[PDB]
Amino acid sequence: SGKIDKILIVGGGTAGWMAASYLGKALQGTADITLLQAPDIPTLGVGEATIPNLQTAFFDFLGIPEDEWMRECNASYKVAIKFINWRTAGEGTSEARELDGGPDHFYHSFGLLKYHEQIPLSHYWFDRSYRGKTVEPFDYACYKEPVILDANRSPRRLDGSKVTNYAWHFDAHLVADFLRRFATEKLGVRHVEDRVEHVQRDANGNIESVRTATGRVFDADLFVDCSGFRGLLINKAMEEPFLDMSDHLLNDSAVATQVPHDDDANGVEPFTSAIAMKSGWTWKIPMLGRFGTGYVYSSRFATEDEAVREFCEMWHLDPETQPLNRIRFRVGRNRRAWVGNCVSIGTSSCFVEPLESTGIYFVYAALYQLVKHFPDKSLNPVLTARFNREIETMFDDTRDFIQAHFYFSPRTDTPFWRANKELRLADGMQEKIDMYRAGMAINAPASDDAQLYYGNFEEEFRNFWNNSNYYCVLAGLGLVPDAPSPRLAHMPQATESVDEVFGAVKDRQRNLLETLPSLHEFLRQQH
Amino acid sequence: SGKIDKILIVGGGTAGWMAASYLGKALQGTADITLLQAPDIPTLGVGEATIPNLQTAFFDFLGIPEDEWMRECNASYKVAIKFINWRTAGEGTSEARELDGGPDHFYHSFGLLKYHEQIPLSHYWFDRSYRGKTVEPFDYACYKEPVILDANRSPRRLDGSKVTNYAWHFDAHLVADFLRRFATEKLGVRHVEDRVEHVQRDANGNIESVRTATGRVFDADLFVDCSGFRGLLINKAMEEPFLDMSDHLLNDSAVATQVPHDDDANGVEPFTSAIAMKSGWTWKIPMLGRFGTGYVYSSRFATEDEAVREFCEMWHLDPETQPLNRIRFRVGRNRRAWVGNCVSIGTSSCFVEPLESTGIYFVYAALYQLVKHFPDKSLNPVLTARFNREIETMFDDTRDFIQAHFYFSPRTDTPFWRANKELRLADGMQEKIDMYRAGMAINAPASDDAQLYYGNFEEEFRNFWNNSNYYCVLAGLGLVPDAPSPRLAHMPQATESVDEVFGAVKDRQRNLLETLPSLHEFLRQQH
Ligand SMILES: Cc1cc2nc3c(=O)[nH]c(=O)nc-3n(C[C@H](O)[C@H](O)[C@H](O)COP(=O)(O)OP(=O)(O)OC[C@H]3O[C@@H](n4cnc5c(N)ncnc54)[C@H](O)[C@@H]3O)c2cc1C
Ligand SMILES: Nc1ncnc2c1ncn2[C@@H]1O[C@H](CO)[C@@H](O)[C@H]1O
Ligand SMILES: N[C@@H](Cc1c[nH]c2ccccc12)C(=O)O
Ligand SMILES: N[C@@H](Cc1c[nH]c2ccccc12)C(=O)O
Ligand SMILES: [Cl-]
Repeated sequence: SGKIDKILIVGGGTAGWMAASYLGKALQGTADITLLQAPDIPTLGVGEATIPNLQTAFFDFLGIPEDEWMRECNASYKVAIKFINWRTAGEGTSEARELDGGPDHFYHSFGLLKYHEQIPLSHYWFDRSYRGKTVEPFDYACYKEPVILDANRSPRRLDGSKVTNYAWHFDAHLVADFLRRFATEKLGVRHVEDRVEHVQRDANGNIESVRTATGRVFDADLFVDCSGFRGLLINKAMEEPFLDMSDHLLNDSAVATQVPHDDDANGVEPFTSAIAMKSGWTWKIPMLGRFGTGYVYSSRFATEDEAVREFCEMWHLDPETQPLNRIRFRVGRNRRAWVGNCVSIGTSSCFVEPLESTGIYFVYAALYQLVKHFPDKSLNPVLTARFNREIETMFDDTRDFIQAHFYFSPRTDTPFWRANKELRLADGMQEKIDMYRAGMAINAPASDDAQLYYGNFEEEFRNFWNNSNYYCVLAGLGLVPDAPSPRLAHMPQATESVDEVFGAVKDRQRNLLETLPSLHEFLRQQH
Repeated sequence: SGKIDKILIVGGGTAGWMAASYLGKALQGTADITLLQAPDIPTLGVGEATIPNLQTAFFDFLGIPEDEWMRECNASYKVAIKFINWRTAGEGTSEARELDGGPDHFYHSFGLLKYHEQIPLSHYWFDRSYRGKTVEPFDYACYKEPVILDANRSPRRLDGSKVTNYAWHFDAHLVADFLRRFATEKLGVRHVEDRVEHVQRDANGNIESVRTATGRVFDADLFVDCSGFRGLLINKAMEEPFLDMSDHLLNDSAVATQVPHDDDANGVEPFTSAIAMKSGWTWKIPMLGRFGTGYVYSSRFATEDEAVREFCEMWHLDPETQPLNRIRFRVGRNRRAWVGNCVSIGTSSCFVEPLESTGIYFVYAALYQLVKHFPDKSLNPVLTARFNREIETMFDDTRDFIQAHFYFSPRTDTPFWRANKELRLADGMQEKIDMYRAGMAINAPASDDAQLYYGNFEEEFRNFWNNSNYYCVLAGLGLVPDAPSPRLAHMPQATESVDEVFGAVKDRQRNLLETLPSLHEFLRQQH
């Protein structure tokens, strides 16, 4: 035995520099860490969207205040994903089509639905809706956010005070750079810029060393594969199978760019947009004076050329002239994330389309779990197996949630939208849908206190997709229960007094619409 | 087909009047509830021990102040279970044998272990123990309670202020009677004294009505089976299989009585005792001026006559003339707790020996789950299946935990203690043990805040047997990890600073021991 003394991280980029920073912090002064990465053709900054626990689980762990990193990474704010045109037929367009007297949009906001008499607000909304007491959409009824986001309001007042839960939009290249500087200058991580040419394994099949193009040899007790979709160590050297999951997710490709934006004329949207297309969907990630955008599509339904044309047409770009990243993804996860002394982190481990902003989350969630299940040199098999279980659940739950965005869309207008209805939901997901249709909450949060949830990683990891999230997406798409929760007919006092809860939301919608600065005004001050 | 209009509860006792009270409260004014019970030969009050969520999940739900019910039921206080003679060979005796320089006892107390730098105190204790920095037992190192329980201290100061988490000892008959008065007088529950003679089912297999010995016919939409081990409705009428769990639990019998106690001469113990015997264990449940006591034993290893002698000799009672309850238990659970329109609640549903004070908890836990999954007359099968899943798990996790008390005892002195080592642990339990031996937390609480835990039934129910409970019992019996958590060697600042955490336990131990009144002194004032 003996403790792990030496760690080698293969791969720079976002996953590698997060691994370096997180492990550098968690093990400070008790492990020697080297990061090895090949300088290679850089890509356009197409923007990344994130979730609130980035600050609480990751940057707060490193001891880095939000102000410091967000200014270094020219970050903007995200209060929701705005799902546009998921219910209406037609071409890929940036503009919401008309549906039932209003624009075809719904929001998936941060935070938790309020409990009223032990029951989530969603259930009272649906009861009122089903019985014809309201025609208001779920999101406008139950959340203060949709009204303020429509007006492009800031989540913070000019004095700094926070009025809602929020996360960040940034170019991931800037965060990687920031973290490289942090790990190397403050945590003692050694940075080697060289290309892996050969991986030597021992008779147990564990990694012994890595040899580079220059002939340099690096050994370690633990190897962290951050090599991206290649899986240099986990797939290639350790021969661990990748599990494709295109039986749940048709999308496997993207064409992506960055588009200049006049924030003075137009303001800045405090949300990511997920814009439904003919054969996939397009993201819009507003940053400072630019937005990142990418058409995520299914290569089985659109050629690369059709996707390039569709995408450029929507943003009025010239396909001959616009800088484009064309990407084919690996969709799914390794059979096992950690094998022997090789732990995969980032896209070497797993990947799903960025429909719910989970990419960066999967990196620091895995790093949290790695540290929790941290081995010594005997590599206790129970630690590895438990870590692998946490990763497979983290990923599979997300794969299911995302499939549900396509599966329950009402659209039948293209081969793509119809083909989605013909895939099967995983058993676990079918069960959640059955519960939802019976009027049950799905993974209701133990408390409705958002600070408990976003302030405690263990609490959020156990309840990652919660009832609020399922209702936003399912009810947004138009999937609703077969009938109201049977409980509510036995609670006349509760269904009466819930009216004040809805009034309270209406009050916050009105007062925040009147008092909040624009996101653009706040960003100018903040940066 | 419409809301449930009528509910018939079959069976009184504790489970039936809890069901009546809880449903009467939950559905007040929107369902007609009748409880049907035949008068039966009454038993000696042999005592019941409970857990803190009795007040917060049951009596607080009903609107009943702790002071009110406890004075009506002549209740005492419980701070822990004290396990006596589980590690040493010999006869069934009320006196602890010597082990390693002190008495053979350990405590399973209420509360949660403190987290230090994200890691439960248990892990720091074991690190120190393993490296020979301490020989102090786990319970004495990590809990303030053992010291004050050794001195029979009150959990409340004379001014009423609470210094620890605690629950109750009482004669269950007094609680059943208190609840009968409450439900009939405050909640409009109809009480009918009659004996079920016939259960009429329809062609869907649902119960239509029950006919009594007087010829009265009681119909309802939902039938609650609180008939006890007989399972009048769920087993006899609905023919639901009962799963015997004697491959995990050998104890199936008890002989029990009540002993007068002079509390002025001797004081009152603020704990349940669980006293290891040759072929089982004996409870001691202090009440006011008396204790309830019962030898739980395996009919495979002792005859009724033998258990009677061992039990009576322990307490110096005449086996020929002492009033005794001779009980054969039905150990295990139904394949399904709820079938068609018939829900089992209490021992008609499931039973395990009272080794961890779960019997009353299983009643209001299931009642909370019933209201959560409450049907209308269409009896949506998803509600029933999900309720059944929550009940299976609540029971099977308790079965597993209880089995571990016998399986990990070091005793080999009687056929009984040896035979327990020849049984298998369930897969899910073996997995927990594997994790524990690897130095992992088992079901670490999301938070170490006991108020959030005991004040939020969802939080507690999802994490019912937590890391604290596993360490009290496993480490108490002497099962410890193979090696310290490998994480800790990378945390030299945390393993240094945890000394203040152990020192604070020691300060609370000393200060509470010096300032607390006896349990008996507080009870005189309280009652
Ligand atoms: C289309 C797209 C959109 C996304 N959108 C979002 C989003 O909105 N929100 C979000 O949170 N996440 C998003 N993500 C996920 C996120 O971008 C990634 O997890 C992360 O930012 C980058 O992945 P990575 O670091 O694992 O891999 P990579 O960036 O591919 O890094 C690979 C590294 O490995 C090194 N390497 C490989 N082979 C060798 C070798 N032979 N020798 C030496 N070095 C080697 C490379 O040099 C490089 O340093 C998105 C991802 C994609 C693909
Ligand atoms: N045949 C029956 N009719 C009515 N109540 C019953 C019957 N059998 C058992 N019970 C009730 O179940 C409880 C036993 O724990 C008692 O209230 C008892 O009256
Ligand atoms: N637990 C996550 C769920 C989530 C992931 N991506 C999201 C995007 C929008 C809203 C919620 C989410 C959160 O509330 O942060
Ligand atoms: N979650 C329960 C666990 C428990 C059941 N029986 C116990 C007896 C003693 C201590 C804890 C328990 C509690 O803390 O109440
Ligand atoms: Cl993503």
